[PDB]
Amino acid sequence: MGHHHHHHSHMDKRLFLDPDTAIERLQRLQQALEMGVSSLMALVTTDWRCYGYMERHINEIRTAVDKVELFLKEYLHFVKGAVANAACLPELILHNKMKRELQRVEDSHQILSQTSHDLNECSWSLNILAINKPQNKCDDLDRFVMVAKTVPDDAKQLTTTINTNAEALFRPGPGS
Repeated sequence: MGHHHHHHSHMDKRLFLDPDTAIERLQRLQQALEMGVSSLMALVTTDWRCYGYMERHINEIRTAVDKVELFLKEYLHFVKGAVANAACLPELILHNKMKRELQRVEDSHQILSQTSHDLNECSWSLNILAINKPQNKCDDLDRFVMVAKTVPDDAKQLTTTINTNAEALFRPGPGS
């Protein structure tokens, strides 16, 4: 019950820590991601049709984008390590289940980066973002928003899966 001793493992292509400890670690990342997404939601409280409002948040929205990408990247950095340990399981079945759901979280992260990077190459010019055309299915700016706000839910799938099978993924040693 509640034992922490994460040491010796430091730059492995994986992560060895207590099953109890791994749960809180992943929980903190889940909430941290939601805080980053919330930051974006606070800045995006209306449609882009409002140049006046958008221009007054054009700088800080970039940081929020960076936050969503940041927490999501650090989240992947952790869960990928867990999936690495899942490869040491006798069944291996869990390893397939925990990765398939993860492929949605990565699928979001990649398109998020593609849009963010492209907007950055557009120098975040208000002419392209705030003065954007009403008819645009290639609305990468808005796509980032709708996807970023679903990421915490799709990630929550992995969060719960790993946490519930934590005792199977992470073995702290025999206890007789």
